[PDB]
Amino acid sequence: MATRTQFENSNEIGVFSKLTNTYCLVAVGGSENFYSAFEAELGDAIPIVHTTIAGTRIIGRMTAGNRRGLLVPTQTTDQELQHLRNSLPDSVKIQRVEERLSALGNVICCNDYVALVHPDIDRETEELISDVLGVEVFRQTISGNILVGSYCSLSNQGGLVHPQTSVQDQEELSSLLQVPLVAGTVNRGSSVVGAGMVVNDYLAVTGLDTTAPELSVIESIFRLQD
Amino acid sequence: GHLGFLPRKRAASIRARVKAFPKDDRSKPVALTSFLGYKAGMTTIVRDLDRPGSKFHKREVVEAVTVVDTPPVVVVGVVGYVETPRGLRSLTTVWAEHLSDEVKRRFYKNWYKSKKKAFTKYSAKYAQDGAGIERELARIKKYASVVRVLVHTQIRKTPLAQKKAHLAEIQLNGGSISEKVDWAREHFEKTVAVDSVFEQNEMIDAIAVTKGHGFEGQRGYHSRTSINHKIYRVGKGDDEANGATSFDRTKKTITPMGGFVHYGEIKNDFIMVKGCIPGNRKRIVTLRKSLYTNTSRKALEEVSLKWIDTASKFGKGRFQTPAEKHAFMGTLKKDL
RNA sequence: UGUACAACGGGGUAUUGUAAGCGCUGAGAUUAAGCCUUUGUUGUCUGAUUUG
RNA sequence: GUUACCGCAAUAGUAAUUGAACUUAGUACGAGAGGAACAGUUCAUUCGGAUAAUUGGUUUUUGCGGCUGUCUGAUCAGGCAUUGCCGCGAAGCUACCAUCCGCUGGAUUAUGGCUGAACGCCUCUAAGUCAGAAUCCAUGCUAGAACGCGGUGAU
Repeated sequence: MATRTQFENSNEIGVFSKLTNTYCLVAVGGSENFYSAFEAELGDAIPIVHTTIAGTRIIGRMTAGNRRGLLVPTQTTDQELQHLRNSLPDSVKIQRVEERLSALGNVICCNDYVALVHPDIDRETEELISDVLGVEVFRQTISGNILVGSYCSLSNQGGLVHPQTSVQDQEELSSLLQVPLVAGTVNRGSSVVGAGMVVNDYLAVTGLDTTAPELSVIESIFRLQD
Repeated sequence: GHLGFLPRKRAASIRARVKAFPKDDRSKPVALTSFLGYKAGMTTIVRDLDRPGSKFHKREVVEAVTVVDTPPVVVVGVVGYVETPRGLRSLTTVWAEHLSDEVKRRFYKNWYKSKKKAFTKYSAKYAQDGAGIERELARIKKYASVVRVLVHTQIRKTPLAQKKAHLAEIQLNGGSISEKVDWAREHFEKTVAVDSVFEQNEMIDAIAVTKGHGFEGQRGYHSRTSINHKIYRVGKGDDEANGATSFDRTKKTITPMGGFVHYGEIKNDFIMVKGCIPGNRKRIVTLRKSLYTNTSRKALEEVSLKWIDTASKFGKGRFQTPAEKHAFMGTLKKDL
């Protein structure tokens, strides 16, 4: 059940795809085949229907959401909000982000339990994550790297970051999320590891060009297997 | 440029002519093989569409379009054409034994000075115990492989009043010529709307002469031919909220506030189509449907509007409806 | 001898950027001469030439 | 012959043209990295035909404000300053500087053959043959003989 899926042109999968325990959302790129492939592993438990960002292609790094809520920026139309209101349920509350800041998925890196906010942005998304994400809200700069939603990823059983993580930052975040970490790579050293990967409890996804040691890292830390 | 179009000089006709027809079929209903509009106005429409795999798929899109004023048209007479190893040939023109005023006006270049004695022999003589068209029409029944039908507009029902109505013919795609000929025989002294004629997502053609400019060969004023124009909206001239979309749901007359540029409003249906419809404005244009079976994922699609432009485009187009216009203006100088 | 025409005005869009003058006023001037609808007003309605 | 309208089609001209992008696809095959296509799709190259709404320009709208040398008593109003400059501009006219749109079947050559002598073996060929070209011709487009022609309307 280790998922290597090459998105033909783009090596970053999760820029067009985003998932938590409550859904599966993938963009309109290339066909319905990529869309429906998650069934024979996941199933229809977390539904999947294509949706976009105001028509623009990359849906993954747009929004901040996890199993308790979904949170959408200004840049979407009211109509894609209709769509996320049409098939997608109300038990995951989708609430709009009104501010100048577009990219939530390039900021907010969360899972079922722990969330974050970029320390540079002020309190709005911070506590509104208590309204929408409703999970633990706090801040960290990992090496002050831009896009605090870039290098990071989480799960119930751990998280994944890249080897550039310092011991202050490693042990720091390990303590934050209350589960172990393994700093690792994905897709053969994604220059941002966490922008192309998506993850949930038992599943974490990457490309056909992903190397096996990266996948023994990822699975063997989170035990994606059974 | 192309040597396709030679020689250089002007199109001798103000109304163009129809140089093709869809072949025919014997097993169909009797069908009206073509129709001619009046292009009135240019505009721009926003919408979205279903085009799987294209980069515009399920994605809101904006493009300009053309509107064409389309009066529902009235039919008088039929002529069957025999086929001969030279070309076709007519047999006899027939009519409705009552004609409107304007088609009478087609037969006089000077109407006021004339005696209006035109039809009395033909249209009067048919008043009788019958046989008037009997012999000739049954002759069409026997002979005349292909059949065409006289068609002429009502221009008193258009805001541009020249009082004079054009003539044209259109074929019939039915079969077993009896229910062809009888068809229009039933349709003598009748009109035929655009309802049963076309419907949306159908590619057709509308072409005509183009914008006479002047002499420096002579540039323009040719009837060119541009096929593949997808009708976005088949109008209805009695339809309130002319521009009512699958989205907008507000009342707007497709004729803007204060009217079109050089037009009063729209009394009859219309066709909105993408792209360009040749000519200059105020024009009478020709409509020929596909000439063949084009079927493909490209032509089988379905249009979904967002918003139609009712704004008054003289100067910069700004508001839409005078109710909303007067809510945003609020009270002017003397208003309220 | 009419939704005939033509014009004023009723009006409708829109150009225009606050007008002589005691804030008044996104008001003013123009507006088909290649914009529009004209319940009203005023006015016109048949000359010469040839052909069949 | 008159006048009118609706036609016909002798003939003559023709032109839609190049690229990658999904799918097939990391299939197919190879030691390995790669690696296509038929089409089922998508947008572009380009040429030109449309159209000038929209984005830009363009006003003898000489339509409209700031104003400036002087002429106009103040005012106003204009005038010259060769269309008075900043600014605004309908409209007209423009732009791969905007958008649309841009034919479907035959006959063929090399090629591969079927059948079968010539030649008691064969052979695509000698008779006859089945597919097939950015071609030729039709299909579609543009005109329409000013001594090419049909239909009917009036006396």
